[PDB]
Parts: sequence; C-alpha cells; structure tokens
Amino acid sequence: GSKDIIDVNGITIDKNAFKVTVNGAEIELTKTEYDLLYLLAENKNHVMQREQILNHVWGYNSEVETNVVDVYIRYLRNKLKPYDRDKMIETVRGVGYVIR
Amino acid sequence: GSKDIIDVNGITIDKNAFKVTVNGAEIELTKTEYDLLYLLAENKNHVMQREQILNHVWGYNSEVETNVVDVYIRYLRNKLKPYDRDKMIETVRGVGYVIR
Repeated sequence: GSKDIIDVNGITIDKNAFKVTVNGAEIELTKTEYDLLYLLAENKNHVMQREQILNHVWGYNSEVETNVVDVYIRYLRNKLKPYDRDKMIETVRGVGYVIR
Repeated sequence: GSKDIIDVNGITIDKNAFKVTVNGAEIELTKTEYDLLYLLAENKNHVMQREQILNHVWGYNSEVETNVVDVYIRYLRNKLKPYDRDKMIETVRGVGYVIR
C-alpha cells in the first residue's frame, strides 16, 4: 500500500506519474491511456487512423489486435466523463479518432 | 519533435509524465530515476540496501548488475544539484542509500 502523494525536502512526488490537470483537479491515468491522450491532443484537428494510433502508442511491430485502440479510447472517455471532457474525443466512423 | 507541454479543452498534458515539483519549478526525470526517488522518499529515515533498491526499482529477477543503483543515485543527485536538494540522498558506505 504505497502512499499516493509524498512530500519530502520541499519536493512533491506522486506514486502515479500519469495524471493530467483539469479544472484544478487531476485525472489519473495509466501510461497507455496518457500516451493516447497526448497523441490525440498533439494532433488536435487532425484525424488519426486506428493503425497510426496503434503504431505510435503500441509500437509499429505490435502483435496486439488493432481493436485495442477502441478499447482504450473508451477507457479514456470513461476517465474524462466525470469532468465533462469526454465528448472532445470523437469517432470518425471508418477512419479513427480526433480531438477538435 | 514532440511539443513539451500541451493544453487542450482545459486539460494540461506534459509529454514527459515523470517530473517532480520543487520551489515552484519542475525537475524532469526518467521513469527509472523517478521510481528511485519515490522509493527513497517513501522510505525516508529508513536506510535501503542496494539489493532491495534493485528489487523494487528494477525487479526481483533482474539480470542487471547491482551497480546500476549507484549509477542512478548519481543521475538523481545530478538532477537535484541545480535545486540544492542533492545532499538529501546520502550514502551509507557498505549498505545503501537513504533520504533523511
């Protein structure tokens, strides 16, 4: 049972590095969800295809099934719903996903 | 060339999740350095042995040489020097390392 946030010698360190700041609060993510969010945010207004998302977040050779992108888009949306940000991740039926 | 910090829809997301806040600034770490710092901080005033540090940060089965702990203690100290925090990580000659 590792302590969530630690302060020592004036330094603040969180057990989970993968948080994002929203409305003065923090959404807590996994590495994969955080990387997906960053990738979509970095490409705002530029639709990303499921396979290029797979390549960036999971790796170009990845043996993972491509639908893991959909699985995680849904994990991400569920993380953003309590903060009324989920609708920012939209589906382009047939292509992939985009933040606008 | 991925953009360091991104703001989108009111969410702030850093490319590098592994930063700690010090004097209103941020030290930027790698996952391994961050985990080492967290482990020592979480065990403040409790000396840790090089091998238990290895087990926690690198894994119990790890094929890595045990001196990688010393390598990274030095990487961490070098990261803390610009903020006059390096002396908080002290060597117990013969045992390991501790934060007091």
